[PDB]
Amino acid sequence: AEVTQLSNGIVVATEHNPAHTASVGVVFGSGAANENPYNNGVSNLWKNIFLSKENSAVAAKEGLALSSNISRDFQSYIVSSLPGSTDKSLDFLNQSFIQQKANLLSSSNFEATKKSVLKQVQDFEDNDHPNRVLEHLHSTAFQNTPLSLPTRGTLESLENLVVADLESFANNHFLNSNAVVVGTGNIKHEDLVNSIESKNLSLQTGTKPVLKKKAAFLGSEVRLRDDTLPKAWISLAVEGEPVNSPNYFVAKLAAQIFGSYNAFEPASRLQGIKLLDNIQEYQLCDNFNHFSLSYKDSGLWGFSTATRNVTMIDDLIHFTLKQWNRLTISVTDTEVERAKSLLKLQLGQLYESGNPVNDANLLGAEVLIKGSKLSLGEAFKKIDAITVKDVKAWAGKRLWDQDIAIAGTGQIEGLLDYMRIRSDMSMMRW
Amino acid sequence: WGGFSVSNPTIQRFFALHYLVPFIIAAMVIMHLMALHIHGSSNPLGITGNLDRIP
Repeated sequence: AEVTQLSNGIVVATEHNPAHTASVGVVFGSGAANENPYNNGVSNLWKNIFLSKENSAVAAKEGLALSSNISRDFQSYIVSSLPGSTDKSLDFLNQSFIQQKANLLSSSNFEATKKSVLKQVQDFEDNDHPNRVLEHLHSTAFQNTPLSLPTRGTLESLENLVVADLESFANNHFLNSNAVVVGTGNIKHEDLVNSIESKNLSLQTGTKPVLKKKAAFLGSEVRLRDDTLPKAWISLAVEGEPVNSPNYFVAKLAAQIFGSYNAFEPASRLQGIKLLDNIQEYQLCDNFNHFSLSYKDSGLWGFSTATRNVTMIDDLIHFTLKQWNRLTISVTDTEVERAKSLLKLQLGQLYESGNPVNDANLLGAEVLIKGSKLSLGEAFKKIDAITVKDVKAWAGKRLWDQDIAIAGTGQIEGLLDYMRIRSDMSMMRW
Repeated sequence: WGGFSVSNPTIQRFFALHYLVPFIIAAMVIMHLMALHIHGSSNPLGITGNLDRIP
């Protein structure tokens, strides 16, 4: 199992499991959710300078690999290396987060980096519809609230950003109190904690970041109708459960019940999902996936989907929502059992991956909120505990007759009004 | 009239017919509806309503 965490002057957390490489990186407890409408896309802008060609060559010669990640709740800068070169990493991490906090931001590099993410983001809004719709789902579900800020940042606030903004953010967020350095792969705990404690100092210690206003959900919808697109992508959700919630898993199990489906992959159509009977007769969609996005303040439970059957979208939604109704009144026992097995399975492949850069992002995010990583074995214990009765209570609070967030793009003329869809959140009774 | 003037025959066939026509009107209505249904209702702007519909 493992997972060990110790303080010092800063807080360190590691997880070693003798495999191939080993990665070390600094994960900051602030991210997209800590930005503003006008400075939005600043973190995604740091991510690209840290991954700049200038800095990439410096670590490439030294035999390292750089990996950055920008999320809502957090931010991460990770360096991969061989098991032995575990010290080569820290000397680069520190070089770029202390020495080169004056370099890099030098023009000719910033302008190059900015022109590149400005295109990178313009490509995303023109092509990656599924993820764009999801981004807009957050945008409307949590509108005028922290969580509503898109990770890559807007295309406008991006071209208004100058070095100063980058610096201001770093000075306000990249701090000792709001940070966690992590190490996964095969590097031992005592090896890191000491190598870090070698070079003392603090660098803005005792400084706390500017707080804000708790994120909130709002029943709303955003429809980006584009008739020139060949499909209709849509995502829909309700207020979910935040990480470190009594129902963190109960909610995650409910999503696994309806799961994911790809109409073109033979095995997918054979799944044990009652909904798949209703959707395959007239092929209501090409694919769909259910999720249970959790964050520090709130979350989103619902599903995403793409469809070519533009004249029958109303049924896609109808059947899909009639199934969600079941979780409050008729979810069977074997539906819950199947979910557990498949939850455990997909949950395991998530934690137990052959890439430490994944493991890092998972260790950091957790210890950066609850201050400790929940062992995979401990999870299974909770998952197997969950009863049919549990799923129904959760559904009664979260799902039954509750507001919803809708977002769509492409040929969505057939997606009926908010009130029509909202109505399906329940069923008639005597 | 069915007679020299408005008398019994007139009033009795008139009730008979007063009962019958309503059912024809009803039929005539379903046609009014079928004719409505292929183009849908218009709207106050007098322009096309195809761009923004609601069930």
